[PDB]
Amino acid sequence: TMMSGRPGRVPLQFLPNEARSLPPPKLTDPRLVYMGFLGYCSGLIDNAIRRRPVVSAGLHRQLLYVTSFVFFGYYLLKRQDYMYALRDHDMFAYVKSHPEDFPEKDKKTYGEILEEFHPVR
Amino acid sequence: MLKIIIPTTMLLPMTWMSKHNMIWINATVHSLLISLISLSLLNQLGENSLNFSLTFFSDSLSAPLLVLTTWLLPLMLMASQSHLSKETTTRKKLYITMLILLQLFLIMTFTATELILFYILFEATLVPTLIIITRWGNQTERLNAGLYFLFYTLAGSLPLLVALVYIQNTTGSLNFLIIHYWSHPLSNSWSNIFMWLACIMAFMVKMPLYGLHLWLPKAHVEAPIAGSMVLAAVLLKLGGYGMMRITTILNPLTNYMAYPFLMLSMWGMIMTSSICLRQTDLKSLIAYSSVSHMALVIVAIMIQTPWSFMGATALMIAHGLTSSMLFCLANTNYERVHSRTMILARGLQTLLPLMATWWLVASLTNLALPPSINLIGELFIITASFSWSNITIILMGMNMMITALYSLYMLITTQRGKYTHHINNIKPSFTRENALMALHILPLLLLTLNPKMILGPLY
Amino acid sequence: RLQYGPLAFVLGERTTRKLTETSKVITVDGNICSGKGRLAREIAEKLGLRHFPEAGIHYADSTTGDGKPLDVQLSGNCSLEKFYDDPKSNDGNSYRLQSWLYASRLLQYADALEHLLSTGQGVVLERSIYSDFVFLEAMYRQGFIRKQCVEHYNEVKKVTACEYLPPHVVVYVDVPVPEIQSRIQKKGNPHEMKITAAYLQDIENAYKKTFLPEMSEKCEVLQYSAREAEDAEKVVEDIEYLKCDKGPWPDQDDRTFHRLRMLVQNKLEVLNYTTIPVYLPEITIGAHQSDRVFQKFTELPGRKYSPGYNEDVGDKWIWLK
Amino acid sequence: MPLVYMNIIMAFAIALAGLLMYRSHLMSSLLCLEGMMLSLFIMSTLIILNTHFTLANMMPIILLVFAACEAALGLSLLVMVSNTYGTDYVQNLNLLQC
Amino acid sequence: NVLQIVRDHWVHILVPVGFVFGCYLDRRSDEKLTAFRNKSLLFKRELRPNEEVTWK
Amino acid sequence: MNPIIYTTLIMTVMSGTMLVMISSHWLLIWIGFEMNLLAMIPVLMKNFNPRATEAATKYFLTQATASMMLMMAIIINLLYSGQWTITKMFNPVAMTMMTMALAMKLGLSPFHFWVPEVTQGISLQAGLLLLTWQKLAPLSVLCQISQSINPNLMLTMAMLSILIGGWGGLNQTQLRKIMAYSSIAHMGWMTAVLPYNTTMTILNLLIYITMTLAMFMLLIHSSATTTLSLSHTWNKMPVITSLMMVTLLSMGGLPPLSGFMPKWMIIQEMTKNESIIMPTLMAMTALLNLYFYMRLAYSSSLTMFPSTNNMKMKWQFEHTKQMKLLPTMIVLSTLVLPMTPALSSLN
Amino acid sequence: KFYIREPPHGSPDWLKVGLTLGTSVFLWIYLIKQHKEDVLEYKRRNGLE
Ligand SMILES: CCCCCCCCCCCCCCCCCC(=O)OC[C@H](COP(=O)([O-])OCC(O)COP(=O)([O-])OC[C@@H](COC(=O)CCCCCCCCCCCCCCCCC)OC(=O)CCCCCCCCCCCCCCCCC)OC(=O)CCCCCCCCCCCCCCCCC
Ligand SMILES: CCCCCCCCCCCCCCCCC[C@@H](O)O[C@H](CO[C@H](O)CCCCCCCCCCCCCCC)COP(=O)(O)OCC[N+](C)(C)C
Ligand SMILES: CCCCCCCCCCCCCCCCCC(=O)OC[C@H](COP(=O)(O)OCCN)OC(=O)CCCCCCCCCCCCCCCCC
Ligand SMILES: Nc1ncnc2c1ncn2[C@@H]1O[C@H](COP(=O)(O)OP(=O)(O)O)[C@@H](O)[C@H]1O
Repeated sequence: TMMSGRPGRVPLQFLPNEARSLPPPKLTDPRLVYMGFLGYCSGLIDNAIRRRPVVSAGLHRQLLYVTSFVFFGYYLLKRQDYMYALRDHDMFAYVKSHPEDFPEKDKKTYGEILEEFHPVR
Repeated sequence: MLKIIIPTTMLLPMTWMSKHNMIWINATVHSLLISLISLSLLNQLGENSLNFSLTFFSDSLSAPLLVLTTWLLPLMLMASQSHLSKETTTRKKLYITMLILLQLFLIMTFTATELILFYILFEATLVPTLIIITRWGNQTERLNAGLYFLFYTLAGSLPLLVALVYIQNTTGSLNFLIIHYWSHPLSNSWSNIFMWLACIMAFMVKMPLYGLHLWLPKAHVEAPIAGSMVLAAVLLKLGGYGMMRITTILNPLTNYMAYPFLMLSMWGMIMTSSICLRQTDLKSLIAYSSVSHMALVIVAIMIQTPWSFMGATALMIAHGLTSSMLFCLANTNYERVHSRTMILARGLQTLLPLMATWWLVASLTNLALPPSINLIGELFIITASFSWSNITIILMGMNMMITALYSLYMLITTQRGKYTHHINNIKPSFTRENALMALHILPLLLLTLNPKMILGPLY
Repeated sequence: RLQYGPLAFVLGERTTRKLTETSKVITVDGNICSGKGRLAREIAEKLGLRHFPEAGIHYADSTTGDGKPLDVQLSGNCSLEKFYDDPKSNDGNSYRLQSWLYASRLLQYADALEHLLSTGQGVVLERSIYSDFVFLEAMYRQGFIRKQCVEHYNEVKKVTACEYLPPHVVVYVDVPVPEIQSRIQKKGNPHEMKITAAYLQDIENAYKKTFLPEMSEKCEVLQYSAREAEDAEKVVEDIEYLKCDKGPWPDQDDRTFHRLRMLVQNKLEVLNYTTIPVYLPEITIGAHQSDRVFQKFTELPGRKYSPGYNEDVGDKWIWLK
Repeated sequence: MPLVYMNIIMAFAIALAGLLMYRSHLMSSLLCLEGMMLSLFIMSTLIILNTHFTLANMMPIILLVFAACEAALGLSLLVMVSNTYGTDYVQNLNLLQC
Repeated sequence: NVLQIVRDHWVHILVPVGFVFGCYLDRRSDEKLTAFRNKSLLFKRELRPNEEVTWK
Repeated sequence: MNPIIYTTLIMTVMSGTMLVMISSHWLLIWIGFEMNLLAMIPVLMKNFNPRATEAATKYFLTQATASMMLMMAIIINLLYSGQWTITKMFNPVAMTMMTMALAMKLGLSPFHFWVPEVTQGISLQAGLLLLTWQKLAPLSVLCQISQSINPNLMLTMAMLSILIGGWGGLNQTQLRKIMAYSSIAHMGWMTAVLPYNTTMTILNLLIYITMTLAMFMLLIHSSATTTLSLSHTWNKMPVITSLMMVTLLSMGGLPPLSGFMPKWMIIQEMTKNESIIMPTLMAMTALLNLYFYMRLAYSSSLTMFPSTNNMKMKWQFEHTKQMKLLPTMIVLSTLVLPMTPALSSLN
Repeated sequence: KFYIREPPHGSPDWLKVGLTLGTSVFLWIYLIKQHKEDVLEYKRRNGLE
């Protein structure tokens, strides 16, 4: 477990307060559109299994499918973005606080670097 | 690439929402329009690739393959509408959906800029093909053919997935541009040998290599006509494209690891041509000819010179077109007499003249007849192999002689002689079949007219 | 609630509460061309119970969609007239008819049990799945069907009828075979005029030797002759004064009734084992014919979708349903 | 560790080996299963009493409670098997195969 | 009538509008990669008096 | 069984699992295991027949032995540390005992035979609940105690589970035994990734649970418990067979379906830890699972088997009970590959 | 009338239809409000607007 037991972590909290400082996902997010597509597919499959007209029947039910998927997808995307931002924050903090473990290296040009040549023949 | 990708994902709902008798018309018209749109990818640069976005890019190697796929879809639609007359509307739409999904996956495969996305898409291409084969095949052996095809491909490709994730962990990226610019030599070690083996073996199984090719006759003979067309024209070119893409990071280990594969390719090219000489099934003959041509392509990619890559690209395009046309001709014959035996139907020149002309032109393109792009690619590969060594000319000459022998043997057996007396249901050739043959053959001649469009980035 | 289920059960709907001690299952039985149908009509109308005529072919057609019978090619694929004309067919018509009739009787018994458990009103059936086997034995002893067909019938009957409650009253009408043949000749229908005397005798032997001895142990059995069956007043009086507490119905409880009602209200679970993968040439249908006939059935007018979602039969508000 | 702990752990091991090696009767294996919990109870109370973990003295009683719950479950399954077959032999539990 | 023609031939706009939407999304993807616009050493130049960006 | 008693037994099973997953005390975790088993036995014996009774007996014996070993491990750990909190275990012997007990509870090889035996013995609803929930709990305990897991023992049992599941599923014709061997193989994959990334373990658990729920609910909808019984479903409701086919393709790990995501992520994570031989063997061995999934797909949807004559009456009648969340489980088990980076949210 | 028995879904369950539409509308308006508040809080915390 990498980020389990992280200091200051409140248990059973889907989205902490520190996540409010990150940019929320746009409503036209391609991931949100894909979640809505999944909801629409679920509605179509529901109509197919219940032997209703797949495309025409149950418009309210299909709309509820799409809406529920979009809602949960928006919150899931918020949590995913928060976790990735937290990972980057921790990585940068560790790199900064361990300079002897992460030292800068002198940059040499390819005019100085000697690379062996392997002819293709 | 979205201007081409989205119209396919719109072909899907159009197919599912069109009327029962209009599905073929709508699909054919809009597939032809999408092919015309995709013709704009041929305008490539001399320095680098066309980098549309972070996810998709096009090159002088990807563009002809994409154009070939987009052109191949409507021909498959024509053949499928030929052999699926009594099907239900839902199953017709499902077959069209499988073809559309396959085309979409192939487009995204050829334009994918990362190796892992390329792996995902080129493995996703298996599901529609397996469904098509094992569902709309005519004979019992379709199930075994599908099992062989699927398991050969997957047993080849899983070590490729492991190698790709390992390479990402080691180098930081699987992006093709980054791995090309940041490439480092591969030292002679067991670990590097097995990484090279994983990648090359995946794509060799896809090619297929000699000794790893039984699934090809199994699937090609037992698949429906559209499945046979897509399997030979495009799905065999994923291996060559992948090998021409991965070999950037496999040097200088390709100088020493290519010997067994080169020997297998050359000797199995000879052996599969000889097998073509003694085939009692027409589809099997076409499949083994495909095996020989792809073995020549493997030789080109393994010798890995700028003259070999151009020949490999030209031969891949030419073989795709020619093999698709041959499968279509054999399928028309099968739809006549309901049997794949070559010697069952004879005198087809005196019974169907214009189909005899189509057979003649297809056979002349199958063998390297100048100035066809088939001969252009084969001659470039032979010249590169000659620079590699001077007995490859002996092997290539033997292969060319046997190729001409079996091509003209097929032509003379099917078309010449006297007709079978008791076969009296050979109706005159349809306008649809004639148009299918014309659309197969004319672009090949136009490509012969303009050959720099299919010679790859090394041109 | 709004539909029977575990929620209704925990809410408090109880079959014992619903019953009124007049909720009885009465099955009238007899040989071919008896007065059993008229006797069942009279008993049902005098006792105020619901009458269920004999479940022949197209009973499921009568209970589903519109009540009109469907095509024989789509519902049953068997012919009683063809069985009479050529009993020893080479296409398995005899056993196809027998198995289809058993399935129809199973469906009718499930419907009757559902009606009794949901309304409390008794039901009078013109025949049951417990009396159906007599025609199977009559066919078998006459060489009309095969031992494999008999074994498949026995397997299906076991796994299906083992789950239901036997009738309260079994009323058998005994008529001699010469009288049966005289009535058949008087009726004048040619196909049943082709019935032989041995076939009629086998049915009576199966009734006398197996069905009646088997039903006697379970509950009361009433036997009447032609004259006795003609006077239904005495039959109803005899039924009304039957004392019996040895049947499984007194042993049934609310939970057992709940399980039985959940079973009988599900018509696909009733017919679950009527189609088991036993490949007899009589009853097995090939893939191509199965696909074609299924396509035709789906092309039937009110059969493409669920009952509430068929626009071509005048169903509206589909987009909000 | 003293030899008393060794003896209790050996008793648990013996009772475990007995359960894993059936002979004919399910009741005998149920008795072997009951003995394992007796050894667990003895070991736990010996450990707790020696370390003066005062609040842990209630754990062995809960152990006994769930022990006899398991014993009740085993007895119920045994009576169902015996009703089905006439004997509590484990050889009759062979309808299901791997 | 005219209604039936639209009722049946309305699927013929799906692929064209998909092509239009694909071109639009290609423009959207291109406009996110403008961090080296008029900054490459090869193609760097001074803007004309009546232009804001070198390309779009 | 009264519906109130059945729902209270389900509530008690869930209460035992939740007690295991919320407790910080080894005694309370053991109590949760005991409560789960006690309320789970009658669920297995709900539909009374000799097969159900035998399955319940075997399940009870296996789980009782595992609980005895688990409590012995707890006591041995307490002896050398005096600690009741569930953390890294302080004694290697106690850790080995706990690992073997939890592997036996899960069904990891060589403790697997009871899984096909019980799954065949019990009905479809019982098998669904068994597989899903009874894998849910011990995996939680293992994830909590992962940092003391012996990698050699865990990976050995995982690879054995993968191989044995593949071979058993190859041989079986019964759908419940096929599902049991599939469960064994998936548990092998999960426990193989466990000593490296509990997040990947949880991801594989979620995807496996979704696919298993979809498959079991499809089987309940079709009322088919054998291969030939499933071969008749194309003639009554062909949509269910197609959905089952795509679900089977997903469970085999074929891209671009949901079943490829756990295998892909696990292979990547194990490669990050310089493991190549194990990922390659695990990837190659799953082709057996794919083969018998494909064999099942041939019989049900890709080909048309012969049917019977009462199927016409079955046509005339309509399915009454509605499966809850079946379309959602079918969609989530096939079309969530583009949503892979949500495992960070799962973290 | 076509069916011999009144179908269970003969007429729309208006209670279920109204609840479905209301739930969809409520979820959409709640999502819009949540997104607006999230954008405002992000701007306020980062000192953008
Ligand atoms: C649309 C493209 C989708 C691509 C994939 C995307 C993901 C999946 C889609 C979601 C699920 C869709 C519904 C599934 C069930 C469909 C059932 C059916 O009959 O459907 C017919 C139905 C119309 O018929 P109907 O009158 O309602 O009822 C007739 C009966 O159903 C007649 O039924 P029947 O009784 O005749 O049933 C028999 C039939 C029953 O067969 C089926 O029901 C087939 C479909 C179900 C199988 C599984 C579907 C996929 C589920 C997810 C799995 C992964 C998918 C991706 C896989 C990739 C790799 C392969 O079985 C067979 O024929 C058996 C032989 C074949 C078996 C072997 C082949 C199996 C292939 C499995 C994979 C298929 C992938 C694509 C599926 C596309 C489905 C439309 O049409 C559709 O459902 C079309 C799709 C919805 C279109 C919406 C259009 C909206 C308006 C235009 C929008 C334009 C774009 C918007 C943007 C703005 C533009 C301006
Ligand atoms: C103050 C007043 C307002 C309070 C507001 C409420 C505060 C939050 C309340 C949360 C609900 C109450 C508790 C209910 C149970 C909590 C469940 C959840 O919230 O907890 C989080 C858990 O969240 C879930 O894990 C994320 C669900 C993600 C679902 C998708 C998984 C990703 C699948 C990848 C493919 C995606 C496909 C697309 C899916 C549709 C983190 O809890 P944590 O204590 O730390 O977990 C410990 C175990 N760990 C550490 C190993 C994780
Ligand atoms: C957090 C909630 C989880 C789900 C809880 C409820 C589960 C049981 C109920 C759903 C059963 C299957 C759906 C189809 C039902 C068909 C029968 C019918 O007519 O249903 C009508 C119903 C709308 O009824 P209504 O009461 O208005 O619903 C809103 C709440 N009052 O129509 C519907 O309900 C159809 C739309 C359902 C929504 C899709 C399913 C939930 C998806 C939530 C988003 C997350 C997706 C991933 C889920 C797993 C991970 C969390
Ligand atoms: N299981 C069966 N097998 C063959 N024929 C049957 C079966 N059950 C009923 N029949 C036929 O259906 C008809 C039932 O009517 P019947 O018993 O003569 O009473 P009624 O004279 O009142 O119509 C008979 O002609 C009988 O031959």
